[PDB]
Amino acid sequence: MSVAHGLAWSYYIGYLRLILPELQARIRTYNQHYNNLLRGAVSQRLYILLPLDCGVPDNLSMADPNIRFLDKLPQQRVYSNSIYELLENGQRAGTCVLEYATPLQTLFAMSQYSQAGFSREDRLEQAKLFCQTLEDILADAPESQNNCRLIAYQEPFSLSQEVLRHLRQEEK
Amino acid sequence: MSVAHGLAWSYYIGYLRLILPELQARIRTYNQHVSQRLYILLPLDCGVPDNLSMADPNIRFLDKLPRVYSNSIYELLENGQRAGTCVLEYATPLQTLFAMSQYSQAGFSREDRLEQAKLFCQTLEDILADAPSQNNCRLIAYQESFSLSQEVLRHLRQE
Ligand SMILES: CCn1nc(C)cc1C(=O)Nc1nc2cc(C(N)=O)cc(OC)c2n1C/C=C/Cn1c(NC(=O)c2cc(C)nn2CC)nc2cc(C(N)=O)cc(OC)c21
Repeated sequence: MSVAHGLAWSYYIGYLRLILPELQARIRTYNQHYNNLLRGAVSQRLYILLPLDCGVPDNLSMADPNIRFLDKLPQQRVYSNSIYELLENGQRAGTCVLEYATPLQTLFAMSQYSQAGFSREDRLEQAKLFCQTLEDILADAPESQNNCRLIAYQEPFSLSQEVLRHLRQEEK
Repeated sequence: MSVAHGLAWSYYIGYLRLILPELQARIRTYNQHVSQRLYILLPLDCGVPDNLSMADPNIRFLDKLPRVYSNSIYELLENGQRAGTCVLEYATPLQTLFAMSQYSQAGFSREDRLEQAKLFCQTLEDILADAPSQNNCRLIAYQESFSLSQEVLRHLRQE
């Protein structure tokens, strides 16, 4: 329905269209001049986490102990994008720029506030339609699809393995 | 109906609920070491310019109010004299409604933009009426001779 439609368009206009054109250059700059020489290159593309239950925690490292914060990307009013290391059996298995799609926090809060007239069933339906609309916007957005990946997932699960699966899919 | 609903809720959850509880203390700190309340400009035609001072010469930037949130303090001039001073800013979700009316893929008409701008104001007013936020902010809705400085001064004198 139209709630998800407006949120996906807002997320694109007010944020993704402003950060994705220069993201590739920032990632290259970090790999060439800031990344520790004993580390693997940070993967290209912004990985956007889309929990379908709209459960967006405040700390990304507290959600999963295998997602460890590493550094902030060189800055692009201003935007702070974080680089995370994904651990598998203690070893570093991948490194990427990761963050939650914040409009799903709004969908969660709307399902909690009575005045919003928004059910928990409406939340799940609108979360899926938010992902659909955002995927359609990014499919034809100039310099945005090849610079980001949408990670949609449902929970009853390892969030670190969910991100690693998408990273290995791009490599294969 | 629902585009405006989602934007008003997003503006509250992702921004106003995080800045309005501590705004009164930041305003007091500036005065001790500018009127209370955040004045949110809501142009119903969704014409949000990038520079506030360029929109009206009688609205002059004075200083920034000390996640990082930067709010700007402005002086409102009347016949050259300083007639009021307040923390002022545009409701940025109206810039999204304007852009949606411009992008073909959004399937959003200019008529849909005016309807959704009014419903955004209505939903935001209802949220703020019962948010634990109302006494720390005021909504200035207007349709653009028109003077934006006089529009803000009218609300300041009403309080
Ligand atoms: C608007 C795009 N959007 N739409 C949906 C749906 C979700 C998002 C979204 O995810 N936005 C987003 N993510 C970011 C991540 C980073 C990063 N990685 O560091 C940096 C960012 O920009 C600084 C990010 N932004 C931009 C805005 C962030 C919050 N914010 C707002 N927000 C709104 O007005 C608004 C309008 C509607 C509708 N909903 N909201 C609430 C979000 N006004 C602010 C004013 C000031 C100030 N006074 O200086 C400071 C702010 O926050 C520091 C302000």
